[PDB]
Amino acid sequence: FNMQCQRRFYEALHDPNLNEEQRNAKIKSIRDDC
Amino acid sequence: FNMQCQRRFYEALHDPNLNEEQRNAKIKSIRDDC
Amino acid sequence: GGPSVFLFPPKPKDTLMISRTPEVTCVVVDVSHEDPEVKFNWYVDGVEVHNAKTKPREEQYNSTYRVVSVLTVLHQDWLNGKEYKCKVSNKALPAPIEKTISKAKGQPREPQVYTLPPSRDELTKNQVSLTCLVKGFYPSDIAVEWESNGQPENNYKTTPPVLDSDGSFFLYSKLTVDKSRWQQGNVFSCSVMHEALHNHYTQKSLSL
Amino acid sequence: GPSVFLFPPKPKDTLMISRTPEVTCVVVDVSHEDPEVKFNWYVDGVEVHNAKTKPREEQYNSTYRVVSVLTVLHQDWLNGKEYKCKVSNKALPAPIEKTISKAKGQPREPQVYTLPPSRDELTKNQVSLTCLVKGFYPSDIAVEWESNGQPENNYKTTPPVLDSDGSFFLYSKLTVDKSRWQQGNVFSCSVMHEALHNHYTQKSLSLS
Ligand SMILES: *[C@@H]1O[C@H](CO[C@H]2O[C@@H](C)[C@@H](O)[C@@H](O)[C@@H]2O)[C@@H](O[C@@H]2O[C@H](CO)[C@@H](O[C@@H]3O[C@H](CO[C@H]4O[C@H](CO)[C@@H](O)[C@H](O)[C@@H]4O[C@@H]4O[C@H](CO)[C@@H](O)[C@H](O)[C@H]4NC(C)=O)[C@@H](O)[C@H](O[C@H]4O[C@H](CO)[C@@H](O)[C@H](O)[C@@H]4O[C@@H]4O[C@H](CO)[C@@H](O)[C@H](O)[C@H]4NC(C)=O)[C@@H]3O)[C@H](O)[C@H]2NC(C)=O)[C@H](O)[C@H]1NC(C)=O
Ligand SMILES: *[C@@H]1O[C@H](CO[C@H]2O[C@@H](C)[C@@H](O)[C@@H](O)[C@@H]2O)[C@@H](O[C@@H]2O[C@H](CO)[C@@H](O[C@@H]3O[C@H](CO[C@H]4O[C@H](CO)[C@@H](O)[C@H](O)[C@@H]4O[C@@H]4O[C@H](CO)[C@@H](O)[C@H](O)[C@H]4NC(C)=O)[C@@H](O)[C@H](O[C@H]4O[C@H](CO)[C@@H](O)[C@H](O)[C@@H]4O[C@H]4O[C@H](CO)[C@@H](O)[C@H](O)[C@H]4NC(C)=O)[C@@H]3O)[C@H](O)[C@H]2NC(C)=O)[C@H](O)[C@H]1NC(C)=O
Repeated sequence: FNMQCQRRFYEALHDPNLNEEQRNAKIKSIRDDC
Repeated sequence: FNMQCQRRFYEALHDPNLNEEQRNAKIKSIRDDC
Repeated sequence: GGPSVFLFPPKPKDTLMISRTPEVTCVVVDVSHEDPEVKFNWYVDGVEVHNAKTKPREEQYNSTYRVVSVLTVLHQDWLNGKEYKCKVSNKALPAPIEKTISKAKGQPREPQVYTLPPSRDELTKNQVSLTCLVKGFYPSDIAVEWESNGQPENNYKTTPPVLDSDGSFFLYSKLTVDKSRWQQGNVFSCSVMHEALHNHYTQKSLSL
Repeated sequence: GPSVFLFPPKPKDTLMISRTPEVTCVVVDVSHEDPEVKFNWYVDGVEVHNAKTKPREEQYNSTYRVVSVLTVLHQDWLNGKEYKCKVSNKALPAPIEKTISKAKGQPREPQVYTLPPSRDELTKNQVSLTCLVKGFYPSDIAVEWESNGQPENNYKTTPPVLDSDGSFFLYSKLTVDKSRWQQGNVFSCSVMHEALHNHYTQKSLSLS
């Protein structure tokens, strides 16, 4: 597994600057290029 | 618990010389006296 | 609808110690508040027996009834594979309900008992774990306990038996202790009770 | 009439963004002459229609089995979202409803501790390598073993067990040949959990 994918996903999942819509959008982005 | 009882019970239980009724009896006695 | 029945096997530690009293328990639930007359019949390997002890039904909180009957058994009878059948008759049943139980069939196997001390990384904690691995036994009926200085240790949690890749079972018992008790050289013991063990018992010590 | 069972995603799927977690709804006891089954899905009340329903399968017992699968968002499961499955069948007075979510409670980081075989076990051809994982919450977890960058599949892990402090623990047992151990080969027990940084951790074990 892409350890890059896991790190970004984890960070986005815990980023306090993102609200649910923002997090979901960021995670979808990470997912799509993963 | 009493380890003496455990030893006699286990012994009666596996004594080949005793038949079902004989074993039962011996164990009952081991049970009744401890 | 209608009442249901569940039959329980004796506790491993009970069928193994002559000091104890093993028993098969027949529990009946969802017993109709109107037709609560319940009647048990017990047979051992087909033949009826009349020494069971039936308890007075208990009104559940969920407005149903619960009736339990208890049959004491001979350690040998259970260990020797005798079959126990509870038969329950209640008006609200077309026909009586029958349930049977007995030891698991199969070649017994002696458990290997191994004590493991706390891992280095855990000593950083205020409490460490003493592990006891019990493998290769059969059937899966077994009882594990801990002690220290001729006295029972009770802050332990044992895992259920797990099926190993060779057909046998294994489990782990974890005893939690204050690091000082450990590092102070105290001696702890993991005691196991299984039918395939001489005298149904064995122990293995653990210390620094 | 028919019964319904709702299943949670595999722990590993909700943790890896590469994987796809899903909630599964299974309908059993669907009648031949009342076989029409319909599923309705809701995430925290809001209905969704992306579920994928599988072609019923006549059960060897002369009944049926229908399954629908709702793919879910890792974060949503991880964040406590509730999934409800509603099954409608003419043989039901009213549709059946089942709901599930991740256990409630603050996640607790699991501590991993590798332990070498017991001296007493070295007398054998095969030895047990242990990984104790404790203090984690919720119980959802995944444990594996590898070596030389390759996976080792000769292990069995126990189910999680509720400890005395509300957290869970478990043990994984990798069985290897004494020679492979005594030969200094290195083994690692990796763990995947929500409360682990990047949902991952590892702990190695070898001779000395
Ligand atoms: C006609 O035949 C059908 C086919 O049966 C086949 O199974 C075998 C075993 C045998 O029976 C053969 O006949 C067939 O080969 C019968 O279908 C079965 O129906 C029974 C109910 O009568 C179902 O029982 C439930 O089973 C689940 C466990 O199911 C999982 O695990 C099974 C093996 O472990 C596996 O076969 C299943 O596929 C299923 O697998 C999971 O699948 C999902 C996705 O599909 C995966 O993600 C999982 O990884 C995978 N897991 C595994 C493991 O593989 C069990 O959990 C249920 O227990 C609950 O409900 C009981 C009452 O039904 C209750 O007594 C329990 O105590 C428990 O109750 C729950 O308790 C929790 C607390 O922990 C509470 O929170 C809940 O509220 C409470 N739940 C409820 C609802 O109250 C249950 O035992 C069985 O799953 C099903 N088999 C298949 C296949 O669908 C059919 O019954 C039969 N009909 C007749 C008339 O004969
Ligand atoms: C009205 O209220 C009644 C009382 O409710 C009680 O329960 C609470 C949760 C509250 O609701 C509260 O009201 C009250 O405390 C309800 O009674 C319950 O009825 C259900 C069935 O509908 C019974 O379920 C069975 O449970 C068995 C396990 O029971 C033990 O463990 C539980 C806790 O885990 C404990 O509560 C029980 O009392 C019992 O405890 C044991 O008791 C022994 C005797 O004293 C003792 O020696 C033991 O040490 C002790 N053990 C423990 C751990 O404490 C299960 O075995 C049954 O499961 C089998 O059957 C289900 C289907 O029914 C299958 O899905 C399942 O697979 C399983 O086995 C099947 O498969 C295996 C293979 O693995 C095979 O061998 C089996 O043959 C096969 N079985 C079948 C039938 O096919 C049941 O789940 C429950 O015991 C009972 N509770 C009590 C306290 O009596 C009423 O249901 C309720 N009525 C309504 C309409 O709501």
